[PDB]
Amino acid sequence: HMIVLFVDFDYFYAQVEEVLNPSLKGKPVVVCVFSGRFEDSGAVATANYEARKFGVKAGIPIVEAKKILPNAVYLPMRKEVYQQVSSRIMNLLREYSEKIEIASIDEAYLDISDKVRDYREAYNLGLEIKNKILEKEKITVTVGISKNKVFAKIAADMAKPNGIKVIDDEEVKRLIRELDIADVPGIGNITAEKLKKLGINKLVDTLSIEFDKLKGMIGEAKAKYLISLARDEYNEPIRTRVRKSIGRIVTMKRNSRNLEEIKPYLFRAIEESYYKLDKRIPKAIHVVAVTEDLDIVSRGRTFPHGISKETAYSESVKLLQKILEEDERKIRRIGVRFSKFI
DNA sequence: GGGGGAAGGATTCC
DNA sequence: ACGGAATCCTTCCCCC
Ligand SMILES: Nc1nc2c(ncn2[C@H]2C[C@H](O)[C@@H](COP(=O)(O)OP(=O)(O)OP(=O)(O)O)O2)c(=O)[nH]1
Ligand SMILES: [Mg+2]
Ligand SMILES: [Mg+2]
Ligand SMILES: [Mg+2]
Ligand SMILES: [Mg+2]
Repeated sequence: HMIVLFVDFDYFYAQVEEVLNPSLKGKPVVVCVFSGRFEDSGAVATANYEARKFGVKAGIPIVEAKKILPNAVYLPMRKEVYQQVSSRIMNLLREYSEKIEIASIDEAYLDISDKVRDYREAYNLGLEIKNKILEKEKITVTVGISKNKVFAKIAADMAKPNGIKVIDDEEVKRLIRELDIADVPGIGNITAEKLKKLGINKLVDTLSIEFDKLKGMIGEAKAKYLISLARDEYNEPIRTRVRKSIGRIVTMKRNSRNLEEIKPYLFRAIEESYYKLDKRIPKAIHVVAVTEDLDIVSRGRTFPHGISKETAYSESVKLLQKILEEDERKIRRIGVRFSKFI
């Protein structure tokens, strides 16, 4: 039918930092995104397992991590460095399959269907792949294998860290009845909560609800998706994803509604967005703002032609004025998003 | 009635 | 309480 091998690097940023300076190995390490409002304002991109053990993890405020692990090593996120180490590892996986889908900066799916036969062999390719990457980049990863992407992913979540796991057809059927619906990719709190209200705490539970009811509660897309899995029929193909948006949105020292105060961060945001666009030309631009109450508002425009930096500079100000004009709150984080490339 | 698109937002964490 | 980016949903539009 189809065999899928999913790969997710371990505590990726923190692991790259250790590779670049092995002396860190053994110590708790926290990679941070310092927002700049004060001393250690900002959040944790991620931490290695040593630190993750005391609750220090992605999303919590640096200050909170500091309280728990005052003597851990705190490093600023250096996405560029990790990005290259990522590309290299992606180039290796290509040697095992042309059918490759690079999900994120740290996980990719490979269709090894017409490359291996039966799971025992798939599992072997898994080990080679792990030992390979460990050899070249000295980066440990986890591998998950199953009949479709989703389950492949879940097998890896189950196998982390530095593991490898196969979820065969018999287990897929068991998991469908056992797996907690919220442990299914694409199911966050918002959706999980709504799901409980229909008494659907497991994948299988969805097979006993009028589709119309589901659709109405969580949307057609999410419902078809879920019923599909439950039905042991989910089978999305593994295709390379193509970049559709490029943008950057920074945090200001202090909240504001003053145009001459905000402009600079905005122009800074446009600049980085363009050096990142590289040779790509966008016809759509969106100015995004995170209000003081962490709400997210946006205004944009699509031109019948590509956008030059001059046009973006000028047009973003208008959109920014539209936002202040249309929203009473102060602005906390401001930025831009370019899309609809030519 | 409904195709086709653009805009603002919701939800996910891929 | 950081932040990059995809997918999907609702509403509004113009029009045949
Ligand atoms: N800046 C930032 N980075 C994040 C955030 N969440 C995750 N990341 C980064 C850090 C990870 O190295 C990279 C991959 O994330 P994963 O969720 O797959 O976990 P990671 O590999 O970090 O640890 P793992 O051993 O898989 O549990 O994504 C976030 O909220 N902000
Ligand atoms: Mg990972
Ligand atoms: Mg990942
Ligand atoms: Mg979940
Ligand atoms: Mg994660």
